[PDB]
Amino acid sequence: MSLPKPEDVLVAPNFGIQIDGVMVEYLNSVSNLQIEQDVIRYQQNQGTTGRNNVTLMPGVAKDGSVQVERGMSQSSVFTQWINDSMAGRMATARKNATIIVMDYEDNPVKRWNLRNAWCSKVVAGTLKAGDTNALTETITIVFEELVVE
Amino acid sequence: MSLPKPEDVLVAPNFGIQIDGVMVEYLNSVSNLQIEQDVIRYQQNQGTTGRNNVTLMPGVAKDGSVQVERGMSQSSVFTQWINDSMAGRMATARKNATIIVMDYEDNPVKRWNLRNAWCSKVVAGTLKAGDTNALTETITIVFEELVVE
Amino acid sequence: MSLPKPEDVLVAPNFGIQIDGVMVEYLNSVSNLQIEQDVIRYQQNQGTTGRNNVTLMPGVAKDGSVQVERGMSQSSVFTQWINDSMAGRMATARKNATIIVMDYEDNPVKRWNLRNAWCSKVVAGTLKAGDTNALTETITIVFEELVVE
Amino acid sequence: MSLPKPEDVLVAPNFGIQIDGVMVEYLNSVSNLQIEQDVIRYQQNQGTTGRNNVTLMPGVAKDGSVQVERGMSQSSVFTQWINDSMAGRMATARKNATIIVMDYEDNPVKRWNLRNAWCSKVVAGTLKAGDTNALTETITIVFEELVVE
Amino acid sequence: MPSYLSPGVYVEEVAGVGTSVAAFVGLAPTGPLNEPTLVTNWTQYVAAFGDFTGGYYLAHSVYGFFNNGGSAAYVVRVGGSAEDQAESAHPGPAQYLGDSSDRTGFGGLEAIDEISMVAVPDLMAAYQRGAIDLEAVKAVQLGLIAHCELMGDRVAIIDPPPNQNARQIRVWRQETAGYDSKYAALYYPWIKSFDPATGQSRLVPPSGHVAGIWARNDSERGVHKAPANEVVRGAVDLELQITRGEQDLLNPIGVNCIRSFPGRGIRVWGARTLSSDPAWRYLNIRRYFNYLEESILIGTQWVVFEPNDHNLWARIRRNVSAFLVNEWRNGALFGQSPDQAYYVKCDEETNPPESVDLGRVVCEIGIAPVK
Repeated sequence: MSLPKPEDVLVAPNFGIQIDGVMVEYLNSVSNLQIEQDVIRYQQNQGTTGRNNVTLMPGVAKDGSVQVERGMSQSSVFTQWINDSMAGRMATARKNATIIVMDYEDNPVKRWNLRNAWCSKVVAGTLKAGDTNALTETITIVFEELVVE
Repeated sequence: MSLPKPEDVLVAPNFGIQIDGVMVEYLNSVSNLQIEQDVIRYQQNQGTTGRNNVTLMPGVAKDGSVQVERGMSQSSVFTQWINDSMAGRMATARKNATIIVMDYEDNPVKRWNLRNAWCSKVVAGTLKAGDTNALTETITIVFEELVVE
Repeated sequence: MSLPKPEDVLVAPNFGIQIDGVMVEYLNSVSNLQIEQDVIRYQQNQGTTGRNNVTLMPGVAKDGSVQVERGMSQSSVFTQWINDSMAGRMATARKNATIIVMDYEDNPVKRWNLRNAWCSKVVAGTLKAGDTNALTETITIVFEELVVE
Repeated sequence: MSLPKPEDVLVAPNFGIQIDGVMVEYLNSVSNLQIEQDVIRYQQNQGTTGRNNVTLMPGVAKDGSVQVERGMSQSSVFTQWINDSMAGRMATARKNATIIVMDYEDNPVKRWNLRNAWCSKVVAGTLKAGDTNALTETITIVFEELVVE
Repeated sequence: MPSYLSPGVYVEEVAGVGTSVAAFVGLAPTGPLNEPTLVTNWTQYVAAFGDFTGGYYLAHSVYGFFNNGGSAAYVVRVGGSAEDQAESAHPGPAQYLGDSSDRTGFGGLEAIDEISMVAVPDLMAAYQRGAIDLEAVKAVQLGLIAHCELMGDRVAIIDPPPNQNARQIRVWRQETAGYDSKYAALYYPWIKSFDPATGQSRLVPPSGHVAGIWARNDSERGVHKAPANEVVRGAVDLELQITRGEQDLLNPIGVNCIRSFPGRGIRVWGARTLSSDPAWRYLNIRRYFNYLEESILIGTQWVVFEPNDHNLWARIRRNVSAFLVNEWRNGALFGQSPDQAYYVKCDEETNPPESVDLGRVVCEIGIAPVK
């Protein structure tokens, strides 16, 4: 990043996690939303129009981020995470999504996911004879209460 | 623009802003709307049809314009703008969207966005290994109470 | 040069580079390309054929120039340039394509190749036993943003 | 010209332009093209084959003419024309493509090229050492809205 | 047939801003030296001339190009205000060249190009004070018209006498000072306006803003359209309303009127040339021709003809037609096709074998008339 001209590229997205999500394919659905509000009023006892107040500022939204593990293997890392929550333990954890530069030693952007994050879904891919380009991917859905840069 | 035949081209859209949105990819969802009204009546005690009055003129609509920054970099310009609003300060600002001619010194069209404009969203792109043509774009959503040419 | 009639002939391509390559046979696909755009517009409320705005003026296209080195040798010059690129160590170079004609002292044409000049591909020739007419050539493909006459 | 039977031969292409180019070898792809459109319509409530309206009359197509200059030389004429275009300085030209018969004095055919005449591409030939049959040619590609016989 | 050959025919002695630029002759409160006619905007004009303190008409007619459509205009100063002779028909609003000195006056503008109209706001400024006899006025208006006829590409704005009834203008027009020329036009009623330096009213001639209208008109539509219905922006009122029984007598003799219309405001209505020649009766037609001439003459500007040759004829024919076909494609010309809409000829019959010095003879047809 010697010039203002480059932008971060999909070089090496990776994750800080205590659960061994060691190798991944991709990360998606990541966003930051502040909810707005809208009120319309009539003006102060005179011949002018009403006003629109859109400078009102309600709280911050929460969501979840899709995580795709390349595929099934013999190591049931995500399966146990979901089992602990189904069993009733508040088995949540902090996570860190990292964006990395062309020269990988440079790691400028990180997003902190709240300690209350947890897994609600595990989804299998389709298994069909002869598909060839279908390679048993797994989709993990994690709820993120709060995301901070 | 020596002739009536040319039209403005996508030569150099740029922006007046105190927040350092120095380099951009694009601007979209820009429109000007006056709301209409529709009433139907029966005619004046005679054998003629009713009338439709569509010359009624309610107030002017407000909206937001999508802004796309080429991509993530180490300079967190937009992130802080959204942080200030989430924190509760009415951190709004005036903006100017400029349309430029083939010979760039000629800058004939400008749109003024009200001082109450603010950022409600920051959205990340998808990060997937090997995508290549996916280059970590960021989408910024700004609410514009009033737009004037 | 000595007469008003003569057309330059293939005396020699010659190159400036910060990398010490020594001998080549050729340079292919060098061009200066401006993009065209157009519209059809109806006439001035007269039923006359409209106008074709074919002089709208877009930006300039970018491409790459292919070169062939006389042949494989023990030299590692083209290999290391591509290795820095693949390794993520930005190492672009400034190039100068000079078509020296007749008098090697006289070099009337020199073309600027922006420093972002960057080697992307190295291609080997065919190795066939008994094909006693062939030598092994190397193909180096270099991408560039801007070429100036 | 002297007889009713003879067909014009390739004596010489000749050109009018406001730019002082001097010698060329050829002119390619010159055409006059009207667009066709059609419909199928059923007969006059009689079970007879309908009619093909193939004489509906659309507007006229637009294209460009390619020329080849005898060769590279120290002249900057084609380079500067394209530089004004790329720089955004409208600089179109009026052209006249002339066919001269066995009699160089006799110039029976002259074609108008609307002042739109705008150079879009400049292409270099191949530079290969030892290819002692080749000279370096230049290709100039000029776009035009209208050609009149 | 107006020249279709050259800026000059017998001798080739010869070896932009647009139609909105005009020139005005009169006195300044202060002003620069009077000879170097300058062209500028209100903003700089007032800084050099003065804020109406001299009581001169230029101070007000200048607004014609600033409180109405315009850009810049040329001003000939003549002389300035007395502290705290110029009223003669010889100096100032006169052909006051100075024996090839280009001194203030119609003569001082001979060396200046890019002027479409010339006005003389102070000619009648001293009509009463300077005893400007009728001829003293007539002689100047004749000098102005002659100037315009000689330059060939600009027209004269002629003022009516200061205060008289309809009968009296029918009189000077037909009996004492008719001018009969394709290069001039006159409007009749005087316009009431104010003067902020001291108060609510002053009377001014139907110039200034009246000319501001031409600049406005040319921006709205091609010069072909006449400003036969346009608002005299900046006007307050008129001295007299001229009724239909009077319009019936004045329009046939070339006198243009301005009227207060019941629901439309103060507008220019008449649009005739102060000429006896039927061909040039309409102002917009006379203007269309000056418009085409300025642009075509600048465009095909080659100096010192090399060899009389068909190759030049071909370049010329092609360029003139390319220029004119757009007038046809656009709404300016009449006809179903270029074939009828216009005509260009330049060949050995306009440029015969004698080939003496300048050739370049191009014959052209507009709609009906031929150049």
